[PDB]
Amino acid sequence: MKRTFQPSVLKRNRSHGFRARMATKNGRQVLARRRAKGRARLTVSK
Amino acid sequence: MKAKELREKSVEELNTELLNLLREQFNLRMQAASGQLQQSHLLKQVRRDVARVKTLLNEKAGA
Amino acid sequence: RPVYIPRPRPPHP
Amino acid sequence: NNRPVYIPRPRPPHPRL
Amino acid sequence: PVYIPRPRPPHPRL
Amino acid sequence: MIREERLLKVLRAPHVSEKASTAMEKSNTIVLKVAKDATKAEIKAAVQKLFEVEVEVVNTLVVKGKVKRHGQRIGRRSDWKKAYVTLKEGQNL
RNA sequence: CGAAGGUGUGCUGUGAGGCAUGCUGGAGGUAUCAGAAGUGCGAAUGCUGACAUAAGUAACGAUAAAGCGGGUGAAAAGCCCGCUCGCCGGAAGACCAAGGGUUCCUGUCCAACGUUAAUCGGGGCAGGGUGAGUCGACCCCUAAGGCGAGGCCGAAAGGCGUAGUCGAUGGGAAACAGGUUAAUAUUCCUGUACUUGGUGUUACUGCGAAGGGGGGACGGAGAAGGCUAUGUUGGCCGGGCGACGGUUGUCCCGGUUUAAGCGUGUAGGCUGGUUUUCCAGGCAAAUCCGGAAAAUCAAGGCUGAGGCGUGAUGACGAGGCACUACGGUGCUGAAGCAACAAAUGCCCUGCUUCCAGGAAAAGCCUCUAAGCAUCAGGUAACAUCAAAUCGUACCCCAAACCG
RNA sequence: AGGACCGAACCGACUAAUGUCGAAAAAUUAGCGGAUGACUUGUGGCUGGGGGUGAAAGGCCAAUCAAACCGGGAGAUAGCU
RNA sequence: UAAGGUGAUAUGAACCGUUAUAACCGGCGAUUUCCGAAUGGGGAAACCCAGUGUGUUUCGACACACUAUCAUUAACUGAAUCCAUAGGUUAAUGAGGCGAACCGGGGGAACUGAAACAUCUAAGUACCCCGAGGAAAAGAAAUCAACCGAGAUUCCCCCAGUAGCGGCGAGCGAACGGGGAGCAGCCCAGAGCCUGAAUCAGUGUGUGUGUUAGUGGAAGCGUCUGGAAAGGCGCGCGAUACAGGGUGACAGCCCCGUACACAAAAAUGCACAUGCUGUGAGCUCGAUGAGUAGGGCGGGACACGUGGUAUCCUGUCUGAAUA
Repeated sequence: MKRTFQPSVLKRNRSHGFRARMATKNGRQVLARRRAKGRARLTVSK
Repeated sequence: MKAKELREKSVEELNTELLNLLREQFNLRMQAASGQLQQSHLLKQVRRDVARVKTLLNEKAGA
Repeated sequence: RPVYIPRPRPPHP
Repeated sequence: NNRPVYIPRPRPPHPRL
Repeated sequence: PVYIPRPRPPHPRL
Repeated sequence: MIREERLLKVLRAPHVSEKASTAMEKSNTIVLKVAKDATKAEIKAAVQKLFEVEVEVVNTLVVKGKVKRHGQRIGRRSDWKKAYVTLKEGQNL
């Protein structure tokens, strides 16, 4: 039974990585929101 | 040990820094790692001395 | 904590 | 104590129509 | 020489 | 020029272990800790000057710090770099 | 010389309540009269924590299977050692990539974890362990695609896109064998090699691009030939002749292995070479490519597995001998050939056929423009230097990845 | 030569039994279909919610689909319990 | 300031200091790795790879600095055509990103209410986007009023659930006027006479005040209970200090504080006086904002839903007078 999550570091970084968020303004707002909440992990860091 | 070396010329300041880094900083570090150093307070004292000399060099050279 | 170096080490087949 | 994150989906064995 | 804090009552047999 | 002071900081400490001892007595090589960067050229120059010995080649590797479970908390040790330095027929330390 | 709270007892009021006090408790409480309410819980398939019930019940996760002796220990069906038995053997073996992230090795401990015990463990604690010019990443080049200076468009945000710049799942220089650690090795050691650049010396010489040309450079299916990996048998070498009959014999057991590189050039495949002259073609030019003419020979050139020599009078090697912290260490070491069979692997990105007609760019070779031609630069030989940084443990059809 | 035939790997899921507080939030055992193709598969891309994609079932779009998920309008409204 | 200290979990080891450079606190300085607007190029963030210019141990190889984009300005170059322009290079200045609310502008719902629902309501609300400030916006009448008069804007209480609007349903809802907070008026569309002539902005000096370290700061004893009293008992004292906190039970008099009186080498905000720089006083004459006002068509905003609908804004087509 193949499950939904099939890990891949390259796909994870290129999809939800820090640079991916900064590319668009919506991603920048995502980072801004999580800085405000004080989350330790801003994004998925390798 | 702060104003004693304030009036020396830049040539001696570089010389004293080199021997501070050369001896009592590298040698003490090797002694501590090998366990032959019992007076560990020298390490911090030497490190602060190196900082003091560098502070003088910056306020002497250039600005 | 986080390791960031998943470099490839391919031993010759 | 903890709500079961999964709720099984049942079936209607008996139409009862 | 590392200080050991007091562990939980089901601590390892140390 | 800060090459002299740089060479005085790349070397951190010697490494003591069974592998270190057997390597020294057999291969005439010393294993020691270096700075995180510590390029092979810098290590080679530092050993030549500070220890006043002749060296043949240097091999470096990076050791990842272990994850330790101290008290109620989880911690990690710092990564460090160790270098194997192969001395020539003439050895001092 | 004992507040709140807790827990009993005795009185008291038609009631919600009140009063006194025994024991625990240990420092706060509050009369009367007024004031304000997060002011009273048994239910809402209410919310949170704790504890019952079924119940010492079902179950303990593939019906591949265990038995015994010894050891350690407080304790042994499960751990270690030994002898049997059984299971997988295109795997339930050995390797990786992805993904995990110390699970690897040693010492020590058994609380929790392990669907039981546990001295054991992928558990706890401590220490140790990952060595590269040649592997890979990095790096040079590019596909789909992403971003995108100017630019076009759009209420704003922003959309699309040129020049460019990113993007391996592809192309691009180079190492093999043996030995060694408790844990790393094509990385360490021994032996024998190879590749790309800088500098210097010597002898020649025109060098010179994002520009031109070649090359890189490519489908499906099918068949034969030559091979090798590998296997079997014979010979050779060492050992054996044997607890139930026979077995010195055409009998039994084990071994009979050796790389990269360098030299030779084969089976096979492809193509006709050489010289001269000319041409608005290759966005400019060209000795290069393409095209047109002639003379000449009939061969040349390119590619190419395997084999054969060297590598190697080296390494490895059954077995034997000497000590064992009795796990293992050291020393020594014979033969090391031939025949037959044979691949889905190599020659072969080949050849023969078919319609659905089967990437790009760089590295490399080659020709010139601008510029310089006493220079610089290039070619050939020798010497020297450099090849950084990062991954290297372990699992990887699984107890370590996704469930 | 063949969307050719038989049949492993591989892909799929026609029948039966077991299993339904399972070993498993669709599996196992015994049979079964395709297996040179309209095939299958690794890696990387593109299509985004009244939209995508669909050899078309209202199928699939992170175990959720006749309109996904998250936050907000929001203490929506509820002549009902 | 100082006789104590080397931050905490957290003990230890090795040391510093005790009359002054131990430590601690404050001002001003120095250092300030890598990522991030990230800005030399790239990139899977904390990584990879460079070019140019300055100085150096074996050529080896090192150290530092610079090198993003956009807008404006200046210089030098520079096409298709002479000139020219576009374009290119160089130097300087400014911007970039982040941040809870408040402010202005550009877009803009639905649920819901109406016991259904479409006008309407919800609501110019939620949300998205842009820009700036410490506040912002608005603001000196082509305004009201009533033929009596007030004179910028903004905010609060009335007027007032009033007049009106409205499937005249649900709902929406003013103004005039009055009482308060606070008050400030100017400049250009232009010449002349007189030219620092007031007021402003930027840089020095001086006074005062405040912030950033701090200093002094009064006065209680004996017995009883008790593990220990700050409690009970008895007798005292301080108070411009019984505000608080701590101390073995409840402390004005044990400690830190509190009222009160003082303190600044150095950096700073505020209110003044005195210098410099730059625009700029006062008088006469003239001028006095045109594709605009207004109009047709379609919408929006004013309580006002096109109604008899004034007024304002705008997409489209037209279009005056100027005292």
